[PDB]
Amino acid sequence: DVVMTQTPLSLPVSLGDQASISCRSSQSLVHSNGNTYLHWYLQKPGQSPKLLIYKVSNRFSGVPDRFSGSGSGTDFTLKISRVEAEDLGVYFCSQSTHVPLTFGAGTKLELKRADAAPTVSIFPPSSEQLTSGGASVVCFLNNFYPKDINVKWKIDGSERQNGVLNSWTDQDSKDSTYSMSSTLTLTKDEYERHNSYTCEATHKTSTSPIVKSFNRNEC
Amino acid sequence: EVQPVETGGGLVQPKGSLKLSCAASGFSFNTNAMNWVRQAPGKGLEWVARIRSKSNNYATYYADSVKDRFTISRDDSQNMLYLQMNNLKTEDTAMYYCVRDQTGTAWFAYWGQGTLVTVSAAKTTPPSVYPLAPGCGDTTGSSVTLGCLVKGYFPESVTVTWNSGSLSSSVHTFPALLQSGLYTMSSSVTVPSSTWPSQTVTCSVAHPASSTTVDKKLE
Repeated sequence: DVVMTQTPLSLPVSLGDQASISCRSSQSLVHSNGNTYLHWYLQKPGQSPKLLIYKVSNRFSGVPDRFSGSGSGTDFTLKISRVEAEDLGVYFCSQSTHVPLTFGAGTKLELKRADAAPTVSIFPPSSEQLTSGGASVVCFLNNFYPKDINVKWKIDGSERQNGVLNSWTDQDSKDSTYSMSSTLTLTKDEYERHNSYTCEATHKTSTSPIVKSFNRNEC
Repeated sequence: EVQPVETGGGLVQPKGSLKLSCAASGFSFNTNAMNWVRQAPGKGLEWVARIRSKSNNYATYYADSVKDRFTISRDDSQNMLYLQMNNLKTEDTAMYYCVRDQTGTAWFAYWGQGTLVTVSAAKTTPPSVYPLAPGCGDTTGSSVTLGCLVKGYFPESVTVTWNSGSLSSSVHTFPALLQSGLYTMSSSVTVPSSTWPSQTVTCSVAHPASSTTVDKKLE
């Protein structure tokens, strides 16, 4: 029942880099005999966890030898010597010393690549959508890097909202970019009640919100 | 090798019951120790429960979150593990994996494939497919981004195809997200202004679970 803090959360690495995932406890993971149980797993998008190392530093049958664990008591470390493609996954540390058995939130090993600006498109609510009296204002924040991005909604000058759905792609397996969908859902009625609708995003690549818009009674 | 095989789960309503089961046709199931680990759609891994050896009075341990609703059991004689889930919550939606334990390796060595559990007081509801065209947030570019809104359907299982006369992919399917008790998903294609408007983009959306096939036209 120990809180287990991983570091970092995202880790940009290049193929052949040396990655280092960190993991900490609130206690000490030392039993008496058997001794200090902490392990590492690798989950690949669409699979179960792969055991990599148990009890601080023992490889499992078949982990390539570029994976190492070290540490004692509080703070552990996973080194991954020449990061390859098949290493790219989520990394969890787990504590077997005390019941309940805890994990950390995981560290995503994601490909490294040059920053890139969001190509932001904006669509007003559809005709078929308004006969039904629903109003979806959606904007696609296509092909960016890195994933960290702040979107905001604005209705007539500036408001915020509540019917907001944000989906993100997995990293593009061709271009190493990410993408996002910001969707605002309003009643036909509230829609027909305001003119100016703005998705404005924030990225690393700018200190000026990427802004897009339409005015309703323009279409 | 010897994979834990899990079975059961599927759709079940909140408050429902369900019994999940691990087969591990593998050598010494009786002196081992067995656990269950879940992952809610997204998130990290969460330990459910473990049940000891014959040699420890089949002792038992549980996550707080499942204690008083879930009972883990096994029947050494057939070599099966059981997870008896009762008085379900939506937030019991997860992938359940039975983990092959080991004294001498250390906790969670072989994980099964998983068995998925969707706890929802819902039913079939066909996709509402809405076309997302450049209308009157201007006109601007050499390429132009279109989308399809696939709103409020259940269960998950959708399909976005795009009839484009080839002319560059640049397709992005953002993963479906629970808005309410139904799903919301989207898609963007990027075409050449060269040929669109003056041409076609079909957005074909399949839904096996309810035979639905809303295939929409953008113009």
